[PDB]
Amino acid sequence: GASVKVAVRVRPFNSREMSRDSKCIIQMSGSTTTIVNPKQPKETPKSFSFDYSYWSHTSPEDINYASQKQVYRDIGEEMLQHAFEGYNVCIFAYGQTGAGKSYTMMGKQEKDQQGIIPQLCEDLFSRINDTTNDNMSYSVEVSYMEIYCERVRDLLNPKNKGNLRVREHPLLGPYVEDLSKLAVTSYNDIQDLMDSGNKARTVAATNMNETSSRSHAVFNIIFTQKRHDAETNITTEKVSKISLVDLAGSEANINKSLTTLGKVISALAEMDFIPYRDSVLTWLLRENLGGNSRTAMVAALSPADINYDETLSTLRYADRAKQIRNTV
Amino acid sequence: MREIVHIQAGQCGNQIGAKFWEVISDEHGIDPTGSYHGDSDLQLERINVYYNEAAGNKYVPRAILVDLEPGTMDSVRSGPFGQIFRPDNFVFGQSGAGNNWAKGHYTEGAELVDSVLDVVRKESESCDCLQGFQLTHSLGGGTGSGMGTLLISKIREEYPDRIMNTFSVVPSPKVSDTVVEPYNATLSVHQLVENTDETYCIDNEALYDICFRTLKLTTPTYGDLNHLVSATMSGVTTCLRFPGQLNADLRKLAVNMVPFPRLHFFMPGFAPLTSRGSQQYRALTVPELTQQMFDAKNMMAACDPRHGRYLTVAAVFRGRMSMKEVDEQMLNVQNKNSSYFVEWIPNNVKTAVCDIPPRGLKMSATFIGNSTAIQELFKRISEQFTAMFRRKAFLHWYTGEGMDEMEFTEAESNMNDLVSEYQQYQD
Amino acid sequence: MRECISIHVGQAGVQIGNACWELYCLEHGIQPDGQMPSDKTIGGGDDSFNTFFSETGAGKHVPRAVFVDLEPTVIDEVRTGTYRQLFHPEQLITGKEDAANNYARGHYTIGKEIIDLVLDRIRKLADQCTGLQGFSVFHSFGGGTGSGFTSLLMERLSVDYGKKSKLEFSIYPAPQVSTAVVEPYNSILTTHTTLEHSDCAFMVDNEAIYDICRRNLDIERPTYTNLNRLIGQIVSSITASLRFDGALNVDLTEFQTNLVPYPRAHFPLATYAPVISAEKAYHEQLSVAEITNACFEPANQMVKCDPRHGKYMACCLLYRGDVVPKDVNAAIATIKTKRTIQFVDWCPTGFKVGINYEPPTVVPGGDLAKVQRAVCMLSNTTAIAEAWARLDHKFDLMYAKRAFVHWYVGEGMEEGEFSEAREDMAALEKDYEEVGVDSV
Ligand SMILES: CC(=O)O[C@@]12CO[C@@H]1C[C@H](O)[C@@]1(C)C(=O)[C@H](O)C3=C(C)[C@@H](OC(=O)[C@H](O)[C@@H](NC(=O)OC(C)(C)C)c4ccccc4)C[C@@](O)([C@@H](OC(=O)c4ccccc4)[C@H]21)C3(C)C
Ligand SMILES: Nc1nc2c(ncn2[C@@H]2O[C@H](COP(=O)(O)OP(=O)(O)OP(=O)(O)O)[C@@H](O)[C@H]2O)c(=O)[nH]1
Ligand SMILES: Nc1ncnc2c1ncn2[C@@H]1O[C@H](COP(=O)(O)OP(=O)(O)CP(=O)(O)O)[C@@H](O)[C@H]1O
Ligand SMILES: Nc1nc2c(ncn2[C@@H]2O[C@H](COP(=O)(O)OP(=O)(O)O)[C@@H](O)[C@H]2O)c(=O)[nH]1
Ligand SMILES: [Mg+2]
Repeated sequence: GASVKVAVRVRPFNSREMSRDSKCIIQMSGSTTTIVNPKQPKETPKSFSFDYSYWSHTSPEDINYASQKQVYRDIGEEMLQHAFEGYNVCIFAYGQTGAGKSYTMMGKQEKDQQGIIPQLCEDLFSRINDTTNDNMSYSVEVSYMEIYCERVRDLLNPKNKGNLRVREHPLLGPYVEDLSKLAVTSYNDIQDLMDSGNKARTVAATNMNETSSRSHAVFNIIFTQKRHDAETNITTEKVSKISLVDLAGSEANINKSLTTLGKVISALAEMDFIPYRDSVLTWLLRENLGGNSRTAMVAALSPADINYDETLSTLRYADRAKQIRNTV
Repeated sequence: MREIVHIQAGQCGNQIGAKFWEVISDEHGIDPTGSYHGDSDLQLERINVYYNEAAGNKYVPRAILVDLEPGTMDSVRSGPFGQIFRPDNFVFGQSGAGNNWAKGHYTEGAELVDSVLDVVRKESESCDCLQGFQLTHSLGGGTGSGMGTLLISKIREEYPDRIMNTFSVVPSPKVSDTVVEPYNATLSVHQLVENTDETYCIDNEALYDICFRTLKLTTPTYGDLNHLVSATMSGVTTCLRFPGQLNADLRKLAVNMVPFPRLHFFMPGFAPLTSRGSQQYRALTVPELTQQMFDAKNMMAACDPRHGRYLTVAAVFRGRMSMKEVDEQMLNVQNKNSSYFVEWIPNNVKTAVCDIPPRGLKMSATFIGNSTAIQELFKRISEQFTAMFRRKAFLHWYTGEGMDEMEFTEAESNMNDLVSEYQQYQD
Repeated sequence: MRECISIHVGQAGVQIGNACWELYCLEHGIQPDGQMPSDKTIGGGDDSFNTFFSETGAGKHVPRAVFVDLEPTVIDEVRTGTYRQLFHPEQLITGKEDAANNYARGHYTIGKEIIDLVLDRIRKLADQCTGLQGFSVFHSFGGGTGSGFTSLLMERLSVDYGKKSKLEFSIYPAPQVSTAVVEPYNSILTTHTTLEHSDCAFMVDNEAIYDICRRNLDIERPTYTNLNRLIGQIVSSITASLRFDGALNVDLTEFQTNLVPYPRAHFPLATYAPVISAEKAYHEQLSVAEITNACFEPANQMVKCDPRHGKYMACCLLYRGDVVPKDVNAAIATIKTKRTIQFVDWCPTGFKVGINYEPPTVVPGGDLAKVQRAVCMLSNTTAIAEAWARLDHKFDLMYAKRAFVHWYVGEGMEEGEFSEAREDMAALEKDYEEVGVDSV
């Protein structure tokens, strides 16, 4: 099996950390990330090795700053190429509330600050429009959903209040019943759907009415490749499912999916039964976590001393995921 | 004037309240003074003015009461020994009581854990200088286990000076809950490290040995177990408070038994256990009383102290006997117990005497101490925790209450080293 | 203060209440016994003013209460010739929608239409008072009003009241039964509770009850009217006990966690060890702590859940009347002393024990003893793990295999309700099994 690739990324201090005069307890060198314990400075710092240890603590003017472009060119680009080979792929962002999950996956729409999802979509349509072999034709379908307190909402159709039911097809696996799947023929169109979708996510008074730290966003692309040949006249089809996930903060029930995800990752890392069905998230992502798929995790890290316990936990879960191997 | 704060929580705490306190219109309760000098009265009060300050001494019952599921309301409030008092009573309005540390502690308790601030404030004020914070509490309580640590934490936070005295209830090889492994482990990190100064143990699995060996009882009882504890508290709380030739104020309690900062836990005994009938053996002896104060069999806790060495031993005897007699006898304990004495430490045993023997024993013996043994009481809940809650995990229940990998992992590692650090003494 | 809310669901349920509501007949009620002088029908307690449903009085004077009938049938009983029990008017629903056996029917069909009005009743009902800490559901594993209607009524209640774990009762198929529908069918009704919500559940195995009546009591001839008491009584222990003043008390929120070991709705077993004959002579009295063992005996066992298989899990025992502390701590130890109990790999002194008073209630000859010491075993053992298999061999062949749905489709959705209910309730089988099959 192909190992689930893992990258961790540390961001610059945020307003909260700055207001408390937080010092940085994270260091990086090569693919290694080291964390210092602010409370017990007497211990030896804990080190972890990953596929990538992204230092994005400073700013683009730094030669060593890990940009949106590097993060995408390493893992995003690799997964898209696998999609073209016909493999199902998945990338999920994991980490403590405010560590930088949405920035990594979505980013912002200015300044070359766009994240993995916008860059991959753009790259996808660019490659398709660069085609010169008329025997090849393509189809791109998109779906975007939110998972909040186990409830699934269609972000491309906020015009319906049904909490879509996650089901298990008797032969084809899990799916979200009646989730809209829209055909898109340009990057501009897909971006427009992405934008309105981002506008439909649940917000929380508790988060100063910002997007709720407890909702999961799953962005799916169904990429179909049709290859003709004037001969016998059969067109062959290659279908790849691209799943781009932006998880709720790692720190019918509020934290079921996240706690269950932890258990699934731990169990898989150990095994190499698994509670996939214990949560809607792990259920829908069953094949991406141990199944027929090329998967990658990007763990977001706060650099601050005040978030030591949470950051250590993220590093430890990312270390375990690194041990998972899917069967493709 | 060394007045006193009564906080009673959960089941074990509220009910335990029932049995500590009633041993008090025995009259001394917590810091007035007087009364108890020429009998008289009874109940849930006397003649004056209320509120509060008549505390645990003349016209009033002072306590802070904390119930989180209206069990302590009805169980005692009414027909029973009290009034209590009004205004001094918490009923959680149905919170629904919770099993789970995180649950009244993080959840319903916060909301009440704030309403418990008002109780503490009014008592604190009383016009007397308060030196105790007395709290009953339950490993596996959630309300008590994780509400008691909330209550404890603010009280250490706001009352650093005033060492907390907390009564404990524990895990012994027998069980309540299944979540009590970890429930009391999280009740821990907070009971060490949470301004709780000294810490009492009251294992119910050890309480029986006592109520049934020493005692005969034919069929104990949870109310009868409440006779036991009163014993262990009156010595500490009444004794030394109530009059006395070497008198140990509660604070002697925190330097005598803690020899260091992490929450020193103790085990405590009452000898004068007696047998109704057997009533006739050793006229309230000292050796009698010393004898019974160390045995493996007379400790009213879930550690059997014999495995290891105690580190600190605080004993208290209030029978009207020789101040020469008690001190001369306690030595003999110390010399056939070497290995039970901590090589550091001299004066491995402190002795206090107060001047009135418990109403109707004639002569009393209270015991306190920490030995190396407890590396036990925990190397048991931790084996429990790692393999339980933290294990293949049991906290979905708690996982909604609001604690996520934390309060588990931190409670094992912090409470763990407890095991190593504790051992450290005398390996 | 911590009320329960009592919901019935079907034939199995409207009656079962008659067993629940009669068994109550001691001045208690869902969660408010906070006391009453009335007695009997309650007639004699007074009329203080009032009208349908009683403002004059509390649930105490009159109940916690909500019967759903999708046929008048059982409900006409409870309404039946003021059937000797007028327990209130207007806590009954009687839907003459014509009854439907189908998970699909009533649940998708007639029930949809009158699950609401009911929701309304519940809601109002859920409001008069304070602390409702509980929802009781009588459920079958066959009765249209009990599957889809309950997968409807549990589902909406879970969705609407996430914080209040539902307790539901069950009367599941085994080797014998009714219908053909019920091998799957209850399957369908099993999907829904599940992740719709639900908490701990309980069952009476109808094939276990009539068994225990033949191995532990006497009367092989017996009527279901009597089997309801065996199951009726289970409740009295669960709610009347934990809901009444005593030592070590488990509330409805104690029930959830002590049974629940992981999150795919879990199931439980009920053992009532006091079950002595009218024709017994229990060794003048039956030993209190033997009562505990009574529990484990596969024999009290309500269901055909061969404990033989596997390791229990959660064990919640509720003792009531004249029980001794030293009886529990010291008898409960013993069990965890046999080989057999084989508690699980992560059970940590699994046993949860409560004491309640008064005594074991009783009425009439059909009621056995006046036993003065009770054991209620509510457990989660691997077994369950096999009865669902049973229903799953039935299903792989009764519904899906060659399909018995043409009735059912008629009422609503195909290709999941079925396929989804097999795969989701299935893994139940695998996941369950893996809950207790290795050290890991
Ligand atoms: C405690 C004690 O000494 O309990 C026992 C049971 O095994 C213990 C040994 C005692 O020798 C014994 C047996 C007595 O014979 C003694 O003469 C006596 C005392 C000293 C009373 O105790 C008191 O008056 C004390 O003042 C006692 N008061 C006390 O227990 O008050 C309560 C109100 C809690 C009862 C107390 C002790 C320490 C500090 C402060 C007070 C309690 C007693 O009822 C009695 O308890 C019992 O028969 C008995 C049976 C089951 C449960 C409990 C007690 C008592 C009486 C009056 C008989
Ligand atoms: N033990 C027991 N089982 C009962 C009782 N009432 C019903 N059952 C069982 O419930 C199952 C279904 O009963 P039914 O009366 O057919 O259910 P229903 O409510 O009619 O079913 P629908 O017409 O679909 O709504 C059968 O297997 C019965 O054995 C009862 O009082 N006790
Ligand atoms: N690599 C990076 N470089 C510069 N700024 C970054 C950054 N990563 C994150 N940030 C900034 O840090 C802040 C928090 O990041 P973000 O909002 O994406 O976190 P998050 O998605 O983990 C929060 P939640 O858990 O609530 O969903 C934002 O203001 C974001 O722009
Ligand atoms: N000594 C004593 N122990 C009790 C009493 N009530 C309960 N306990 C014990 O303490 C444990 C926790 O009970 P309780 O105090 O009600 O727990 P909590 O309130 O949920 O924390 C139980 O498992 C019992 O063993 C009591 O009145 N006295
Ligand atoms: Mg985000």
